[PDB]
Amino acid sequence: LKLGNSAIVTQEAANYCCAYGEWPNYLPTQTATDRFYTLKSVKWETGSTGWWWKLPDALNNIGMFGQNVQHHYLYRSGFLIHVQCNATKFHQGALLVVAIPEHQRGAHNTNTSPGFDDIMKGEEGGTFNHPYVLDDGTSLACATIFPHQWINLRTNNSATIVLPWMNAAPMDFPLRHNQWTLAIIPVVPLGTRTTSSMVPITVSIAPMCCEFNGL
Amino acid sequence: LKLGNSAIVTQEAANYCCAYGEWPNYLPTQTATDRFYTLKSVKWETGSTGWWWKLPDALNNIGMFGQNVQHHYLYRSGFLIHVQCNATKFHQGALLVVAIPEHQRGAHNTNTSPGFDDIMKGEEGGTFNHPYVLDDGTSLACATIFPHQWINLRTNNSATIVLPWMNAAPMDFPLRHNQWTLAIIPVVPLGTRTTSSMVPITVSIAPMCCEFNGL
Amino acid sequence: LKLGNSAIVTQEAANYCCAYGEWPNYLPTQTATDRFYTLKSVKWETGSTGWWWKLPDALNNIGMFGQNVQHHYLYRSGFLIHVQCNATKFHQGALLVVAIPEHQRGAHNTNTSPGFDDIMKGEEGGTFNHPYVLDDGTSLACATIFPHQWINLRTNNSATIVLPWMNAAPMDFPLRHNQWTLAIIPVVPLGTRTTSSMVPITVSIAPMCCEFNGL
Amino acid sequence: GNISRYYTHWSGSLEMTFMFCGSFMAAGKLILCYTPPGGSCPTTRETAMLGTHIVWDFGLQSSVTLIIPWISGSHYRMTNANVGYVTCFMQTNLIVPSESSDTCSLIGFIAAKDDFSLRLMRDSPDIGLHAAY
Amino acid sequence: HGVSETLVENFLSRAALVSKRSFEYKDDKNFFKWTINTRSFVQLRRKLELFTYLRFDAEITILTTVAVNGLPDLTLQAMFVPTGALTPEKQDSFHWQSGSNASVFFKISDPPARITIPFMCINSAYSVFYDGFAGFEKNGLYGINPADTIGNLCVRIVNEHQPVGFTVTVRVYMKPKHIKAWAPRPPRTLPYMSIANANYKG
Amino acid sequence: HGVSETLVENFLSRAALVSKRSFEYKDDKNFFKWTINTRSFVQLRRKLELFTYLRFDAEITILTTVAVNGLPDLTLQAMFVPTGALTPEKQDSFHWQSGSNASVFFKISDPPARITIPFMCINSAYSVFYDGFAGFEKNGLYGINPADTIGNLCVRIVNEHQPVGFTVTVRVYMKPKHIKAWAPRPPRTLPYMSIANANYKG
Repeated sequence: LKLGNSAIVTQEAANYCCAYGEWPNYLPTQTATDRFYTLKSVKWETGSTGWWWKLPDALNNIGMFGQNVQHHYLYRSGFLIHVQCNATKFHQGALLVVAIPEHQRGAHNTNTSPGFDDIMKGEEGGTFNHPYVLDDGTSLACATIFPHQWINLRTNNSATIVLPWMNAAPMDFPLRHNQWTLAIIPVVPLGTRTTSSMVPITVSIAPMCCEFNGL
Repeated sequence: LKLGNSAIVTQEAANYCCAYGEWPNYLPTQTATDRFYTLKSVKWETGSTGWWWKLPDALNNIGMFGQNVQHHYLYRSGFLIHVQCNATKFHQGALLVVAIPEHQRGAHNTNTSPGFDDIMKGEEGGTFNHPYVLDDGTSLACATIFPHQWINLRTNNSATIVLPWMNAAPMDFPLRHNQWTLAIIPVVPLGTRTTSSMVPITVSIAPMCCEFNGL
Repeated sequence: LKLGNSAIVTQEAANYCCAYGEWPNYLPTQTATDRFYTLKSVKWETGSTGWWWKLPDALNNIGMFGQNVQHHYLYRSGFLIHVQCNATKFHQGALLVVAIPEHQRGAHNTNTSPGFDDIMKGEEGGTFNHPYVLDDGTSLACATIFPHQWINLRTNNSATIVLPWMNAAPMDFPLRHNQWTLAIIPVVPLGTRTTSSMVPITVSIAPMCCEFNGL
Repeated sequence: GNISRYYTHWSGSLEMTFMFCGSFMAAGKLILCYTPPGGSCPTTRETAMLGTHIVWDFGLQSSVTLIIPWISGSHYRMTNANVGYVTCFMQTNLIVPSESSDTCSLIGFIAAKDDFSLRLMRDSPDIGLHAAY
Repeated sequence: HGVSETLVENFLSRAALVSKRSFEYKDDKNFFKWTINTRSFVQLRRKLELFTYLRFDAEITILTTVAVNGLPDLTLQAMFVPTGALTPEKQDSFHWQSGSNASVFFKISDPPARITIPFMCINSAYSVFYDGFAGFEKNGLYGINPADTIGNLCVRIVNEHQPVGFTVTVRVYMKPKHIKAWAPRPPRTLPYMSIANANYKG
Repeated sequence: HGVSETLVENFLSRAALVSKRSFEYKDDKNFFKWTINTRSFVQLRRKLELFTYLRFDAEITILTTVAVNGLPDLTLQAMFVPTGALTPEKQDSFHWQSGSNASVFFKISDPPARITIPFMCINSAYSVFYDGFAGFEKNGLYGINPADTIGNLCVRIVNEHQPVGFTVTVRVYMKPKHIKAWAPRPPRTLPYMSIANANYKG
């Protein structure tokens, strides 16, 4: 976990997940963007429903990626996501760190589509309203059909998912279309005898193999 | 440029144009007609719209070609056209010397076809009324799809277009049907600080590979 | 003269000048900055005393060079300068396009040093007050000891000077210290019978072999 | 432009030739910049020289070809939107002698290159009778 | 690569409607006659006028619609009368039983009648444009080549007179095939003023 | 073994009803128009939304039912208007004789009209789900990919106006074929609220 001038000096570098068995390769203009972008940490509590970040919308205003997004016009990148959730041995809970291709959200109890402000949240990302249906009418129970990892705080504290290019098109618009949604849903809620248990979760997104067009 | 007892002793013998990549060959009765017929020079001014000559109508009353046209009955010839526009280094303007196959003209703002007198003009040729539509409803802008040359007075003063036999038939009636229209349209008008700038344009038409039938 | 996404499609690509017989090489972080930066054209008239541009001060706010100057902290670059002065065959005059290493200017008729505003002029550059002493007490007559070219409008219209790295240090501060001064002094003034003769001079500066440190 | 409106999806590289049609001794410099799709058209000569441009002295070179890179055409629609821009700014003044006309002209050309392609054929919206039965 | 869709064989061979005419049925005298050209509809006219010379075989499809002013099952004859032969002027003329004219006898209930007309010119291609005069004197018509006339498509109802009266709409669909094309031309930018000529209004 | 029945080619290629609409017949202005999508019926919608990307050719079967308000034998036209072309707005518009739109002319008495629409996207697959916006600004619609629009299927009665008035029910059966499928998704557990989006009530 050392990309660019960024580095994550963690410890328990457990197994990662190639999404759909695919590594990000270049398409046969290309150190600047290939670096970890550590987002702001979220506070996992006993009443947390979940967190999501859309890619590359979570990176379209950050650093050498967000400069190239707003200067170019086509992009093509994979992503290395490292989610790490640091807690003690007296915490408990399971997270489903799932990466969803083409997570078209739906709104709740209305026939109007979600707006631009409801979808494009940026570095803050969002929060699941109904995490049981994944906020799109499906199910959280079957969401392990997607590239996913588990963070059982009993067992492991980190999760790495390596995402390739998921598109029907060879390149794409970064400010229009999001291709991956990193979702972190607490399946088993957090617990230690203090009620105000507040375990932090840290998300680091390294865009691997960025290509661009149209400066 | 020396055919028959005629000769053009010009200087800047630049690149010529084989029309559609074809040289005039004989068809597998044939020095008399193969000579340059230098037409009367036209005066290019600031208000000129253009000039056209239909072939072989521009030659059907001139010399050993116009005798054989009015004595025979079928013809088959290519043409060597040399347009030369002599000016000083203080003149400006661009000509499109375009050779149009089967330039069926149209009349303007009427449903009646052009008459015999509107089409068969002879050695004098004609003048474009609406050169922007090429006097046939199309466009001057796309007229470089035809065999053409440019005369930018900044760059060159002459243009040579070598025309083969363009007909669906192997031979043809010269007094009935014209096959090529040499058109000279000033795209950029003429200019030098005198307002009465009057650059001459000289057209020389050598009928190459004339055959005849029916004396 | 084609560097980067820039190109100078001139014609009379005459002889260039390697300054002191040296070509810019890299020092044994490095397409983005290596491009021509065409400055605004100056108007050469009969009363012109001359123009100067300090390097890299003339480029410290322009493009991918001026971004890297204001983000990094050390630089090391050569320069390709192409001065072109387009006029007719009825103009006359000679320019001394001289590139001066370490042109420490002096002020006139005072003992106070030149200020920051008198030296760091930017893309506009400056104008010689006393071009005969080169605005530093020396002489214009002996200024051909520096890397120079002549533009006699009778003979040539352009001048190319290739500048290497001129410093006692291996790298340098771009916002503090200027290393080359491109100076264009009309030795023979401009002349054609109109008195308001206004020949343009175009300066294009391509920073060759840019290196940087300290992002 | 006309034969592409018989097809729905075009893709390929274009080329623009610009031809200067002033007098022989007319001198000057233009700056032909190319703006990629999605980027904004420049309004100043300084913004144009920061993009992909060419500094064309037409003092003796009266033709410049400008290769427009591979686009893919119908991939940029929400109605065709924006495919880019080719602008031109003055760099110098037009310098003519006193016997040449002080107004000179440019003409521009466009052809498609050999990687150009057209697919899904439709009808042309260009065309929309007097005088057989 | 992708070049096989802008082939001229693919650019031009589409079965476009070239003639739609209704005719009635009582005691063009109540039959269909159409001079086989291509200048009837301006969408097909402008595509073929991108070229100077064309050489194609035509593939005529005839689609008959009936509507009574309970639809009857009727036999139609569709006779191709080439240039040199004589067309009918009446529904019950003797030219409908020509031994040499290519007739086709079809029903309303059938699939549509399809025949292929060959390349019918005496020259090697049809002149789409003709910078010439048809007559040997000055009274000839400009833009008309006598070599390029295909012929006429004469369609009648074979059945004798019936008590009911109905309208027979005949849609003719021509697909050119084996297209060869020569010397491309600029597209027409102005509207057409007539089918006889290339006049233009502005 | 038995794995050849849960193949995605076998799982998805069934000729399901994708559109049933009646239209009347008097002096959608009395014709059929259907935007070729798959979200009309929730049984087929939920099967295709088990996937993220699909690449299929469609096989449209058109089944025409007539009932007069003694059944007549009528010609129908069924024209596929791809994305880029212009659809009819009237029964007697000029777009029904488009040379380039793929029309099919069929009768009531015939076997049902069957055509194959190819893979029509400008991308390599249809996005069943689109986490993006169609317009280049904030007013664009969410979940709509401009690349994925098949086109429209416009069906009319070719015949001119008749004395009797009847109802023409057009059943459209689409069998996807040559199905390739990518990245499977969880099945939808809640009912659909709209065809435009994935909203959910609970």
